Amino acid sequence: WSADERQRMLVQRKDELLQQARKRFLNK
Amino acid sequence: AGTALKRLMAEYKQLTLNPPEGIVAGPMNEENFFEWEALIMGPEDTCFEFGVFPAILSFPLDYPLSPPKMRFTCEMFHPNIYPDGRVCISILHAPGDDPMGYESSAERWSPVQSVEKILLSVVSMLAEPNDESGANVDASKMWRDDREQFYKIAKQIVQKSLGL
Repeated sequence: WSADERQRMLVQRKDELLQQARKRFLNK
Repeated sequence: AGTALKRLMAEYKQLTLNPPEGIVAGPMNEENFFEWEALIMGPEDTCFEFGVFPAILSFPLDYPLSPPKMRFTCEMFHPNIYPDGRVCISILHAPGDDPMGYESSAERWSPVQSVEKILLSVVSMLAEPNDESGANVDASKMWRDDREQFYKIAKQIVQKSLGL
């Protein structure tokens, strides 16, 4: 991967972590 | 590249290759591998469950001989986190003749550790509010004297981190 690819994947993992945590918190 | 840069690129590659569950970490910008952002989720079935907690990791020039500094940027309430967000656990303390009040020859940092390991240890620390440092005296006292209130505050800390 390139740095640009890595940086974009990182930002994506961070957004997705927050979105799934919210779901699990609200689902509970 | 210096030893530090080499090690840090190596660690990051392994993290991107095999992403750890509930933990996201890497350089904010690859032109400076010495400054990372990390995100960790409070483990399910613990008092911080589903919280999402951002931190900055700043690495020393001599890494991995010395540990990074890690500071949460969100609000926290935990016996091992200072009011300023700094994480104080034995694994982040450099070996030295100054206990800084940790433990009986507490386990200090060593090059054997890694960013993944620091972050997993912090996740464990949340799950198991282990008063080893008394960093937040108020949180230390409440964990000891009023556990049930501590749990209440912890859910608030979670809600805040989710922006809810």
